[PDB]
Amino acid sequence: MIQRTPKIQVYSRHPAENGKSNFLNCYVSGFHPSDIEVDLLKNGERIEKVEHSDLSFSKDWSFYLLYYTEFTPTEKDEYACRVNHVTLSQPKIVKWDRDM
Amino acid sequence: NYNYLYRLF
Amino acid sequence: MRKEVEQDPGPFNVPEGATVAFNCTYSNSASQSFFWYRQDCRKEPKLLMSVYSSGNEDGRFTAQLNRASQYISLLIRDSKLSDSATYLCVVNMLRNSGYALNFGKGTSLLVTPHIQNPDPAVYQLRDSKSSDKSVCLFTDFDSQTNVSQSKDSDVYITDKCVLDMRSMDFKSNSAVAWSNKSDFACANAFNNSIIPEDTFFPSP
Amino acid sequence: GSHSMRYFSTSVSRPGRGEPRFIAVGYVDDTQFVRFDSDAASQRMEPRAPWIEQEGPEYWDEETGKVKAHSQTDRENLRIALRYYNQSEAGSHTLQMMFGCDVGSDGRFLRGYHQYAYDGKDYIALKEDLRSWTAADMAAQITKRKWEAAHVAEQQRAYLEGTCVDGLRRYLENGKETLQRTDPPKTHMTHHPISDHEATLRCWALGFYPAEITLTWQRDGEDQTQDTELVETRPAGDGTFQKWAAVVVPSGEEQRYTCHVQHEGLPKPLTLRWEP
Amino acid sequence: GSMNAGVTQTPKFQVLKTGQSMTLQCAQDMNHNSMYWYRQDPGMGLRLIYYSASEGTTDKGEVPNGYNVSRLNKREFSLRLESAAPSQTSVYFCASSESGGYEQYFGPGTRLTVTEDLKNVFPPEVAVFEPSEAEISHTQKATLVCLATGFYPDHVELSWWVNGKEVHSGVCTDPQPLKEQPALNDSRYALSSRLRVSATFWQDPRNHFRCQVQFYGLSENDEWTQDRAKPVTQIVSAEAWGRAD
Repeated sequence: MIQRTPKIQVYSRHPAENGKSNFLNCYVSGFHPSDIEVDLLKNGERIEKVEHSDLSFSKDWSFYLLYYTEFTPTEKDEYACRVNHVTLSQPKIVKWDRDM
Repeated sequence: NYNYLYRLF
Repeated sequence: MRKEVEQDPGPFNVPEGATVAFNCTYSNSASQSFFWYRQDCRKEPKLLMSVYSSGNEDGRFTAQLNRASQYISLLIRDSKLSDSATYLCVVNMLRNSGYALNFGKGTSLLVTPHIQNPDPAVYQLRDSKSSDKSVCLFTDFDSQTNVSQSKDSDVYITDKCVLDMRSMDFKSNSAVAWSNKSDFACANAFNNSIIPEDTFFPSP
Repeated sequence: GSHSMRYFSTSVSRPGRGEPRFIAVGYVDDTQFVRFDSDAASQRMEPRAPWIEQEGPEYWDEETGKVKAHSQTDRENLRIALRYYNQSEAGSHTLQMMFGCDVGSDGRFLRGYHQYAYDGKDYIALKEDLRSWTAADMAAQITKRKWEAAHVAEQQRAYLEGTCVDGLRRYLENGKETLQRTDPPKTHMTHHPISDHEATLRCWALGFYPAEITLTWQRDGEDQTQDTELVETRPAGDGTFQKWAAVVVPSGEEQRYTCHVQHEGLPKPLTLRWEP
Repeated sequence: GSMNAGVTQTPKFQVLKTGQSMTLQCAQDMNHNSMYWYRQDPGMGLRLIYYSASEGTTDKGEVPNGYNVSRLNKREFSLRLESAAPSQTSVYFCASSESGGYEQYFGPGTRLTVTEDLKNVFPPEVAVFEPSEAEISHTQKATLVCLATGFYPDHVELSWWVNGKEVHSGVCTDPQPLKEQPALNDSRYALSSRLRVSATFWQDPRNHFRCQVQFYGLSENDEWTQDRAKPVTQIVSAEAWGRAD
């Protein structure tokens, strides 16, 4: 077993408008092995019902996944996606920059 | 259509 | 009967040295592997050879698979009495969950030797001092001649049988008939089968 | 346009707490349609695209059968692997498998594939000609010689040039509405001023299918790669894709920059500028 | 060539009261994973009862009713009839293969017969019928005929012994026994064999001949209430010396 570190991108399904429904997306890629914990935080609080894609990989054999949840973004609210992996010394938290 | 895979290494 | 492997059965009498071709037709298109199996009467099936698309030669034996038309062929050159047996078409394919082997009812081959100097005769064998049976033997008859089961239940007639006196390199057909029933005589027995008009009928 | 079908298996040994976890998924091009999870409650091949539901019970039964059987086949290879590599039984290991076919615009068989990877490293693979194999190490050299003497290639060549293409074709037509469609990228561009005499011009490409897209950042009629920050294409989760490439730009030189977006769903390549 | 001794079944022959339970055994030394229990009935061919793809697991086949298996270990796979039935009278074959879908190697197979009552079992009567005078004079060759009859079940092997050694040259035994009453089930069977020899040889009174028939009947653990002698597994034979002109 030679391990690989996950890449993270947090974003929304559609460009965000405060009050308008949307979907919160965290996408981990180029990682190995398959085992990975991934949570969605509404200001440092784990979100109750979050679905995930089917475990699939690239020609690199590196795995990729999408975690997502129905939400309504607000001006104050700051969303993040917390990833834990074997390769990680402690969970890597990545906040949703709504311009990224 | 999935493959008819049954062979061993 | 519903069968994913179908094989024309029925004895296939063929002369020794003659070529025999056999065929088998499989339904399930998703068949993955193909095989021929030789099974001797009263015995177990033995893998004869696996059949591939690229073609499979093995001396006397030759076999092809036609995935397109979904049939396999086995062809035996210079057939020998030895390779008289039932040939089973076997194909694997996904039964439930797990790839599995389907067996044909099998086609049965009967290679027969040509009798150089036939001598059709029906002899009456000496009685076992303690058996009330007249016992009749029809031997040295042309391989073409074939014996037929008796009209009478009380008359027991055993089918043809090729024996090899390797010692003197001589082969002989033979079929045996026994009854204890009165009105049973050796000349009488086998009249239910079409025997050479030459057959020798002595009174020992 | 050439189309493709891929299935992707993933066996993971979890010693002393159950048979390995097996997760197989199928895609036509960049759209997935079926999946199977050795642990999910279905214990059946589940649909994922709207159009594959069209398939009758026979399809689902046979599909379920094939993949479950594959799950066993690899669960055992996971064991075989350990021996071949003199590894411990207490270690967790990964056997990913991939098979598929390509079809041309015509629908003709273009190319087939079949390859295994132990702990994320090429193990064995069927060559372009679907007649011989390419084994990674002395370990697979064993499995190679096994599979050579069994004519396994022939067996696979038959699937790839047959069932595989037949299905890819049926699917493209069954779900013609979805699969042959080419969602164009809804592209815009926003200003991100940074420090002094500097800003960020983020070239957006949103809700496009398929994921094959190329972004160019050209200033002054000249292509620029040094200040370009292009993230790997990402999914939208709705069955579309996304991508952005930003450039750090001096204050007032914003109107001198153009973005070039090429995609299958576009009549012609797009050109974008800072629109205040 | 290959003796395929990899797969071993036991017993080769069994007979049962319809009530009785019974277990066949199978073993493969070849280190295969998948073992199978088949059932060959005439005019239907091989039909699978149960199978075992791996060392741990088993699954039902085409006809698993009245039957149950247990793959006790990598090598052994047991078929068990909890309560026999005439219906279950067949030939049973067991077989193993590297894994599922791989060429199968088969055991010798086991011939099992179920009867409403063991009183229906009978060992063979073997009699030898000495060459025809007519034959020795016409053809300069003597055909001995041996008749094993009234045996049930059809579990018999028939050898020819010339001067204490078994012969094969000059022999031809019926491939299969005969139902004396083909109509009735539980019909006793009859076998017929023929040894042939040069008249000179047969006329020599030092030459001795025996028709030997092994029969597979009951075991002294079984129960016999019938006045007749208990029809246990045994070798019935008939004897004949040479006689000169």
